[PDB]
Amino acid sequence: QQQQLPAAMADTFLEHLCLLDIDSEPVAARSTSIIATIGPASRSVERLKEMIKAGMNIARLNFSHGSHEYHAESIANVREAVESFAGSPLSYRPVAIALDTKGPGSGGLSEQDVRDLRFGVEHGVDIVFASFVRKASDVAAVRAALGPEGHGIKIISKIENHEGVKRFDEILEVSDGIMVARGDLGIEIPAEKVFLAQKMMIGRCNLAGKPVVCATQMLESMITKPRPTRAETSDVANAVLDGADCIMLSGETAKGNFPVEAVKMQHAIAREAEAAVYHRQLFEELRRAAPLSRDPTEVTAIGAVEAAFKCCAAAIIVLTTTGRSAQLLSRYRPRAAVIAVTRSAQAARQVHLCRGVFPLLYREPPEAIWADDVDRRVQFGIESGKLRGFLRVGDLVIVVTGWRPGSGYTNIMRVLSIS
Amino acid sequence: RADVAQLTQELGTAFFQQQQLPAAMADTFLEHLCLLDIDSEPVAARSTSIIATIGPASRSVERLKEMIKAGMNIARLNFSHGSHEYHAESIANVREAVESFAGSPLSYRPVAIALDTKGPGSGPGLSEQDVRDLRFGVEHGVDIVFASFVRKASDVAAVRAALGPEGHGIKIISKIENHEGVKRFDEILEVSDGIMVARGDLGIEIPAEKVFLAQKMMIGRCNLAGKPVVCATQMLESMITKPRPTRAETSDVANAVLDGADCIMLSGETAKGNFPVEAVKMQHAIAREAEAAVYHRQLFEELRRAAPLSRDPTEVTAIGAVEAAFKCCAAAIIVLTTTGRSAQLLSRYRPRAAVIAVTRSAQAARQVHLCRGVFPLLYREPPEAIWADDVDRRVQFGIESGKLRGFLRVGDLVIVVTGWRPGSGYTNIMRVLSIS
Amino acid sequence: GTAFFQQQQLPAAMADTFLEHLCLLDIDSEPVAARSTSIIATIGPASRSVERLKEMIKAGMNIARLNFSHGSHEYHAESIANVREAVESFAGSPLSYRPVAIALDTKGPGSGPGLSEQDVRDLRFGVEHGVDIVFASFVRKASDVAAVRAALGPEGHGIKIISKIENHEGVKRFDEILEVSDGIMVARGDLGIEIPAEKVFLAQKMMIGRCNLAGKPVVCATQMLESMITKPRPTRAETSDVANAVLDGADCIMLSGETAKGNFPVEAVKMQHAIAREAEAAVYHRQLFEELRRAAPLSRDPTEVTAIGAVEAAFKCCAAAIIVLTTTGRSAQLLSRYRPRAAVIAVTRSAQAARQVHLCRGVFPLLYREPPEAIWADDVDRRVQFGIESGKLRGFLRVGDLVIVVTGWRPGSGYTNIMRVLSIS
Amino acid sequence: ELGTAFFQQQQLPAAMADTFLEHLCLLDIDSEPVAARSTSIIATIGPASRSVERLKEMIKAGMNIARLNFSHGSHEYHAESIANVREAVESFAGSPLSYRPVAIALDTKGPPGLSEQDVRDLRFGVEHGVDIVFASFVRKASDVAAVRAALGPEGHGIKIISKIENHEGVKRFDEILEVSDGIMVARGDLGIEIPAEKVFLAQKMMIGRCNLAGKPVVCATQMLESMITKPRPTRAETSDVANAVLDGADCIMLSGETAKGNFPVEAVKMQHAIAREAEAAVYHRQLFEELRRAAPLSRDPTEVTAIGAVEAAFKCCAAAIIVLTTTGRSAQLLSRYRPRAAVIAVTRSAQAARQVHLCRGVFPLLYREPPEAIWADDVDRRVQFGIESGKLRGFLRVGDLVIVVTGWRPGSGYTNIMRVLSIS
Ligand SMILES: O=C(O)C[C@H](NC(=O)[C@@H]1CCCN(S(=O)(=O)c2cc3c(c(O)c2O)C(=O)c2ccccc2C3=O)C1)C(=O)O
Ligand SMILES: O=C(O)C[C@H](NC(=O)[C@@H]1CCCN(S(=O)(=O)c2cc3c(c(O)c2O)C(=O)c2ccccc2C3=O)C1)C(=O)O
Ligand SMILES: O=P(O)(O)OC[C@H]1O[C@](O)(COP(=O)(O)O)[C@@H](O)[C@@H]1O
Ligand SMILES: O=P(O)(O)OC[C@H]1O[C@](O)(COP(=O)(O)O)[C@@H](O)[C@@H]1O
Ligand SMILES: O=P(O)(O)OC[C@H]1O[C@](O)(COP(=O)(O)O)[C@@H](O)[C@@H]1O
Ligand SMILES: O=P(O)(O)OC[C@H]1O[C@](O)(COP(=O)(O)O)[C@@H](O)[C@@H]1O
Ligand SMILES: O=C([O-])C(=O)[O-]
Ligand SMILES: O=C([O-])C(=O)[O-]
Ligand SMILES: O=C([O-])C(=O)[O-]
Ligand SMILES: O=C([O-])C(=O)[O-]
Ligand SMILES: [K+]
Ligand SMILES: [K+]
Ligand SMILES: [K+]
Ligand SMILES: [K+]
Ligand SMILES: [Mg+2]
Ligand SMILES: [Mg+2]
Ligand SMILES: [Mg+2]
Ligand SMILES: [Mg+2]
Repeated sequence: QQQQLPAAMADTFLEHLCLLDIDSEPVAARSTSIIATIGPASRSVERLKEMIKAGMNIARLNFSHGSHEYHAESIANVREAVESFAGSPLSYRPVAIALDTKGPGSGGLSEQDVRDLRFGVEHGVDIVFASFVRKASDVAAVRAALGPEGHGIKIISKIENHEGVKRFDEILEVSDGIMVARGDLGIEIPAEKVFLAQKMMIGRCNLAGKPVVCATQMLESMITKPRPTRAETSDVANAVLDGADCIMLSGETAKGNFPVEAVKMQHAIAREAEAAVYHRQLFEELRRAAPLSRDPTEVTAIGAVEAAFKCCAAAIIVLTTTGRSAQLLSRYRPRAAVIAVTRSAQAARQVHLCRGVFPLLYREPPEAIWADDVDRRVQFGIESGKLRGFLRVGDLVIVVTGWRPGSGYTNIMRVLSIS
Repeated sequence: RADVAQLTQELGTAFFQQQQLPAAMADTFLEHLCLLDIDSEPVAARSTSIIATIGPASRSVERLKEMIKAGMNIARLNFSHGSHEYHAESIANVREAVESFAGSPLSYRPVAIALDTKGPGSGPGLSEQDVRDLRFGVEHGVDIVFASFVRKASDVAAVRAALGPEGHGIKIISKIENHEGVKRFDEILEVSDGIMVARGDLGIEIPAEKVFLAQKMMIGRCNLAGKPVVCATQMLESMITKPRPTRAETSDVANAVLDGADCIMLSGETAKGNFPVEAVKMQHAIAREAEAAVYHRQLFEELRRAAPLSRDPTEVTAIGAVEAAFKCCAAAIIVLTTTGRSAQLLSRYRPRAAVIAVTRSAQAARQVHLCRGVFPLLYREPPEAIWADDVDRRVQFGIESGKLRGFLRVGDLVIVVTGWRPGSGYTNIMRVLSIS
Repeated sequence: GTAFFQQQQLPAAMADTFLEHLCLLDIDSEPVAARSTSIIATIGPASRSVERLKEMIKAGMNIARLNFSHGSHEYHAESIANVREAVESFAGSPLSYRPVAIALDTKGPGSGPGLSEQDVRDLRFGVEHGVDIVFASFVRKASDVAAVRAALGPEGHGIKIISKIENHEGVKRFDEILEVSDGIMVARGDLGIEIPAEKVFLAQKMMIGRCNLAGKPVVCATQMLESMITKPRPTRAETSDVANAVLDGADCIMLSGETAKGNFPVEAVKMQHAIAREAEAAVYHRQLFEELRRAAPLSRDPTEVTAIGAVEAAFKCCAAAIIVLTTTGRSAQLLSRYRPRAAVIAVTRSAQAARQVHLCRGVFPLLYREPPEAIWADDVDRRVQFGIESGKLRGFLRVGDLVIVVTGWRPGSGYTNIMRVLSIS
Repeated sequence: ELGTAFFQQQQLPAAMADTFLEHLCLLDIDSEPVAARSTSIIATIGPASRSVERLKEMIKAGMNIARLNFSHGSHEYHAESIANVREAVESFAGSPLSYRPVAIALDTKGPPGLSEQDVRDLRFGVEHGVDIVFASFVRKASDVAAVRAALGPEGHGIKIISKIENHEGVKRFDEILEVSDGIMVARGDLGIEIPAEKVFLAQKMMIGRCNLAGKPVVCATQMLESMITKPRPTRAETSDVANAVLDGADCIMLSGETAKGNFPVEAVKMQHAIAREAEAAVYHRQLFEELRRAAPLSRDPTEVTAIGAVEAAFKCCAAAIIVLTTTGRSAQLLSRYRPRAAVIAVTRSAQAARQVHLCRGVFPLLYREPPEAIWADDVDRRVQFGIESGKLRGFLRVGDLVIVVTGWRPGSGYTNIMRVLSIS
């Protein structure tokens, strides 16, 4: 069987490793998002279209380099390349725009960061990767600089030094997610300890149900060479096996000679690594560690993920306004793809931060009766699923909806047979 | 502590001290035993059904009303004794006592009627007396048949044939009473609705010191198959003459419930003993204590690992509903069911939450007592013009009855299990509702 | 051979879950191992004759309980003499001799706060007559155990004190009582009157689990085979109660009226023996050993470190037995706490230790009577050979079996530190 | 007692966790490694690492096995490299605290059958007393039988580590492992023969199967590749070394990093530093439980004693397991259970001392004293030699507990005793 299913049925982690097979082909869609840094090698609209097709989900703008005019042109080219595929709504792929700050240098929040954060809000960025976060008040300062119009922007705190690692719990508590920024971390702490910080932060983010990004030098040699080293493919695979929600490309896409090939390589590795995850242990541990809850979205999410594993569901289709119901399903790491149907273009972009969430932006005319409108969004999730290869006739899907309009009311799970 | 800290702040430390919840959160079975507490009071309604044999000591309508109030769920008629006229009178008295509570539909308790056959004796097949007794059962509308000395699958096919076309709905519980029945258990279970571990004859047919092995094996296999299993005979034997049982008898009842039995039975204790009502009360009190002492964490994990993957939406919905109920400490799972099957599939996962089964079928309401933790509510209202409105009314009946009976309080979370179209076999929906 | 793997519930033993272990239990899978749960029989008019006592020792009685709630000191001194005469009648065959402990069960405190004056006199009688164990009635707190220990005086330091938990206070103060006691008795008779009868199983399971965690003996007592006081065969609930006490983890099971005053004393001992043997094979060792290991704290005591290594080695090779040399019984007790499937054959020169180790599940005491060899290593080896020859005569061992041998580096108690894998020749 | 400081080091809070997820959450960059580095480092000897002075620095940095790649150079060139390795190793014989055996491994050029060049290179290996052969492109069991036959009448004690470098070797892995002494995951060729994105699956599978079989497994190629020209490795390279150790590799290897790069000693130091951190991060609670469950029951006393000794070592946090071995087999059977305690192997065989570097956590001590007339006295002198070397090296202190593994009679194959000793 395909997708490492013989290894998935093993009774121990050791026997699971023994049953991994190079001939067992991945079938599921790639779950881990790829963040590509936009720079001179990846700015053109033509190049960006190839990167979107290769698998890029989030475009990162590094505000340590370039100018506001330079980054505004990069953003416009990304949006032009993304919108060139809007003519086919059943296959359109949203792409998030993330702003990576310069940081505080030797100083609180720098004056350049205040200006760059204002630029981000004015240009409608979806995410901020806040550099050198060392305490909870650093996150509050970034949040205040985003102003009242930036309330919806996700703040991903970059842990880059000893203090950020030691104050991790307080930083995670007030952040939307974390970035393990291994470049600076490997200079701030002994290089041989970075893997411990990475594994600990990934484990704690998985426990909290918050996104974690593994970043820097994942495919470094691909800046000048067409193929990566054996250590680089292993590093990407191990970040996915560790539990990372996203993987990142920096120089490989910003300035390298093979930007599209680097995206394709991360895509190919992530797909193979996701099938090699030992879900039997992972799901059991995530389920046991997740606290008891009286929030109906939290209760519906665990019931839906348990139902999906019971029937080998091809997908969990969820309606979401903010992305929260999809995120609560994602935290249990289902093998079934989480297809998130939303009308919010921003939520569709932001939900790429959560592993295994495939956003579908709903642009069909509204139905007069709310129950009919919900049913047509579910049929849209199914038709997009069929066109993209997620679903076939005869598959079982789990459908997650709410009892009334508006965010916060998810409380229903349904088992549906396709066609 | 982090996995229960926010819910402990919300529900309070008193909530988490009751119903053996500190033992329930233990990481190993050994730690679970160490945390069992005689001061941790049971809160949940008693989920293991009590089968009481009706005889001279428990035949009067007034006595039967006391037995229904004490906890009797199934009335057993032993066709090894008495006559058809005698058993017909016992059935009529049971129905009169049961119907005396029908005036309040929100609190009415259905009681099943089970016929226990005499058996084949030295003969190889279905005896002539069994054919007549089975015909009597169909004519008197019995809900269940406890078939004596089942030794192979063809014995149950013979009982099924003798029930005729009008007895298709009657549940057949095969009694395993000898070495052959134990050895051919898998084939017998496959064609039966459930099993009875008939320890009286089993303890004479096989060495007495081996009966506990047969009991534990059959209970484990029935739990794995999701089929009811009854533990029977000499559970509270000394209560035939004494008002209080021995230490071995209370332990035996508690251990049958901990083994996984769906029902426990009283024979001479209710049929001829001096303390029939007290015997029912004692089984009720022990079963409530033992149900709270079940280590659900291991049981649910093992039922998931052992159960094969399923593409039946009723089965997929049932595991999702039970998982959701454990996540929020749901007070109940309300399920709409025509035949009892959706309630049975929830029951096989052994939820701690009560399974309140709302049905229009009076027979299904009586028969679901065979499944652990299923509380039947008989809905008597005529159908609404719009099917979705009729579904909603039945769910509200379950909620309002749940509040009236003490199962539910304002602020509780309940899991609601329904289907997408009318008729049996279409359960596919799970909803989380907050009680207001 | 394939026959080996069909016996002693070995298909159920290899199951991956407790549920599948239950599903694989087989009434045709015969027990092979020797019965490991000790039987305590209460002495009375039905079991006091020397000839009847010989039959009870052959049926499996390991501990004789003297109930000091009945009879004078003169009655109990005769009971002691008769027990010793019956036990010593088998001393002429040292390879088959079975030690039998004598336990004194006190009358209790009554309406008083703690140690009654009658208990002080009974305890002094126990020391003067050399009893091995005291079952202290109605223990409610740690100071009750200290009072029993003080009443035993300086000459009774070696006597084991088993605290009987018989009321709500003893259950609530269980941890402090267990800490100062050598073991516990779940006295279900009084417990079932002091607390609601439907809660006794919770107290029994909790106390057995905590004693197993602590590595201290626990006795399940009262009305286990009650109907056998007058009837030749027990009820279905009684056989199930005995089997479930063994499956719960009890080290000993007890008979009271069944052996003291009933008409079937020998048959009651035989019935407990037959049930315990079937129940011990049905224990799911895979989960039990895993949980005992995880719960047991780290240790720097070499006896404890050797014991866990020896039990792990025994499971790896399906050892027929673990033979241990012991002066006080402590090395055998530390092996027993890990619940090996292999029998723990304890070879000792101490007649008292040989009697007292019956409190520990799976310990088979052998009393070595030969004078010491001049070379200490030769004395150790002769004792190990005595364990092997006793084991072969009694059916524990055959040629070709593997056995784990546990010894120490110097004479005297407290120095066990060696484990060795030995092939039986 | 041990103190609270003891329980804060070597990731002991993460070691006590009840789940793998909790274990990851408790990993701490401030919890310092204390145990000696247990994963062996294989360094390829070439132009950048051939001189006696350079080899002395590589031995001090942590090199345990010297690899000679017969795909390059000549017999004369490799004979000079072997002589320089032996000269550098023997320069530390004057101090027990610095002397360390170093194995010599011959890596063949590769292949219808065994090539003429491989036959001659294998003969060169036997004549020069190599300890190990890394056999290139092993595709089936008969390839290993051909290498074994070419090792001739004198080289039957040489360990054959089969290099799995293509699709066929991966598919016929079980039959190859059965007849080999160990495996090398040769990722360079493997990443060209199969899709590059599948190499991690083959690596994890082969490591898991070798751990299950109790046979050494080497992770090789491009582990610290950028260190050929740069003084510090990339983030992906440090992670790759740490993950090979966490996967269960017995050895890690350096190729161009030591053979031709500008920083050979620094590459060895980097592998040493990462392996030490990664070994403390292994979740022993699950690993030991799974190795125990997957391993079949055994009636071999060495195997039964090994599991009892490893269980005893975990129970008391033993500083070391001292084992007397002539062939290395008793040390290998302890190593397969992955104890946290160091396995100090006392042997009179210089070849067994070099070869046990293939087994994770085995620290060989070569013993050269003349045999005592009373065998029990000869055994006691070797046990005390292991203890005094352990005290001198920092493994042991007075008051520590050690597990000692011996047999009941002389000769290899009789290990059946485990003892708990308090260090005095
Ligand atoms: O302290 C510093 O000076 C910088 C520091 N380190 C680095 O950025 C690394 C070293 C430099 C190269 N990069 S890179 O290749 O990933 C990279 C390069 C570029 C851009 C990036 O975003 C980017 O990540 C631009 O955006 C851009 C824009 C306009 C012109 C050129 C460029 C460009 O070359 C890695 C940091 O980010 O804090
Ligand atoms: O498929 C092949 O072509 C054969 C294959 N080679 C490679 O692919 C490797 C990758 C490129 C570089 N390395 S290297 O830097 O590690 C390497 C280089 C050299 C030596 C090595 O051992 C060695 O591994 C010498 O021993 C030596 C001796 C004398 C002169 C020069 C040298 C020398 O340069 C070799 C193999 O050896 O398996
Ligand atoms: O994931 P979120 O943000 O809570 O959104 C979930 C919400 O989406 C719905 O399914 C559909 O709501 P809308 O019709 O307003 O889009 C609600 O019933 C539910 O509360
Ligand atoms: O448990 P059963 O027998 O399958 O009945 C479940 C059925 O009950 C319902 O919830 C309601 O059906 P009715 O309206 O026919 O009573 C169905 O949607 C579902 O299929
Ligand atoms: O179990 P205990 O009382 O600690 O006795 C174990 C002792 O028995 C021995 O094996 C034999 O000692 P003796 O020769 O004194 O009987 C000692 O080596 C060991 O210390
Ligand atoms: O690991 P190996 O090669 O089997 O060697 C273990 C052998 O070493 C010993 O401990 C000591 O043997 P020698 O005195 O011959 O060295 C033997 O008793 C045991 O059989
Ligand atoms: O800023 C970053 O991404 C880093 O340092 O790794
Ligand atoms: O028939 C019965 O119920 C029995 O034998 O137990
Ligand atoms: O004293 C006892 O043995 C009792 O009360 O059970
Ligand atoms: O030969 C090797 O070492 C390789 O291919 O990795
Ligand atoms: K930046
Ligand atoms: K009958
Ligand atoms: K008494
Ligand atoms: K080579
Ligand atoms: Mg940085
Ligand atoms: Mg019968
Ligand atoms: Mg009493
Ligand atoms: Mg190669």
